[PDB]
Amino acid sequence: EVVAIVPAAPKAFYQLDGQTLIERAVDGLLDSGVVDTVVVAVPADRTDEARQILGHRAMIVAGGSNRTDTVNLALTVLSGTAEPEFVLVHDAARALTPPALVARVVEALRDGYAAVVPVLPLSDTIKAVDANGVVLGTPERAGLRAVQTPQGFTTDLLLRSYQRGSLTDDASLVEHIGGQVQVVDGDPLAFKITTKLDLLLAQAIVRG
Amino acid sequence: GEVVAIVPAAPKAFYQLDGQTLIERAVDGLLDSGVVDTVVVAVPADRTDEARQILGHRAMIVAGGSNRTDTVNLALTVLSEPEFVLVHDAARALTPPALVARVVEALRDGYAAVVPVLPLSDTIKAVDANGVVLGTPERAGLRAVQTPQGFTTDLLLRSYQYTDDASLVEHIGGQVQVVDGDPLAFKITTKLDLLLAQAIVRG
Repeated sequence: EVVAIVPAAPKAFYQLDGQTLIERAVDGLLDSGVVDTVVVAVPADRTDEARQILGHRAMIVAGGSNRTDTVNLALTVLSGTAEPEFVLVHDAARALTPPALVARVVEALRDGYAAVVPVLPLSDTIKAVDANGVVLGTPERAGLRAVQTPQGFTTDLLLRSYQRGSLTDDASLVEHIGGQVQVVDGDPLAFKITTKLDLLLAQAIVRG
Repeated sequence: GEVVAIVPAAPKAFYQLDGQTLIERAVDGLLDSGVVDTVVVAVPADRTDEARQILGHRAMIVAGGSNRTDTVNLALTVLSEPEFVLVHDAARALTPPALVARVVEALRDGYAAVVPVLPLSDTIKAVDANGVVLGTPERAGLRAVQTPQGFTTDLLLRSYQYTDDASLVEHIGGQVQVVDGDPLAFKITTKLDLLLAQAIVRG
């Protein structure tokens, strides 16, 4: 079984052509055809708005304060008895994420990979820079990748990952507990909608 | 001390973003900054004549070369007396004039090599040849570099003794300083950029 968690962490909840971004992300998930269930994971404060809108549709769980609290809590609920085989975690602001991408992630989990991110080559030269604005070096662009969501995991791994802490990107948790994570093509359409420019692009895209 | 700008473009240059080719937009942005005195556009020899018809008094045109670095030497070679040289990517047609002023300003403040740069929307990861994540260099202050990149001519010249100019300057030992870029300065490449470009240019 496959369950996606869309954590609410305002932005995810802003409007885009008659739908909040998080509604669209959730739909992009359901329509992938490979996702059985979406939990929306929201802090207490936003449980009313989350219910009116995403009213199942999806499971709602609420809520910690941090993003990681609400993912943790959601992890707690996906539980044991009805525990799914795989769990995706998807950024609500990646509202235009293509279903194929989604399926491409699930297919890799189905193929043994316990952890999987969608990834794109970098379009700009990348430099490492210090606090005083001085270039520290220019790492090789090949070798480096930009990563998107949804990120997919065997739920056992992601549970474990999260439990470790204390002591953003979910895969970096896995990476921290020494899990190995694998890569699949992303899609520019899956950009995080963060700015007016972002929005502008999102707008132009939906009504094309 | 004069400020010159080179636009190595040797088919992005001539692509017509609703009514103006990107080369003309790139050239205007450099001009509107108010601190660029000369622009040299390098294009393939086949297109040398046509690029003149487009740009007129705005840019002296020179013929290109095989790769990029190759032409830049040539473009460079032409002049043959500026103090600062900017190199700019014509694919960044919607660069704001301010960003260029910000680059020119840093040069006048002593820094011999300046580049505009931006924080990164997505998490960057290091990935090996098999698609296995090596790690997340979140602590390295990674940055997305833009153009125009600016140098003292003297420094840019020594450097020419892979499309990122500043790399050579770091390669001869020279230190490069950063200023803030601007997302408007993005590189128009993918179909999505084209759409982004349109949305903006006609907003």
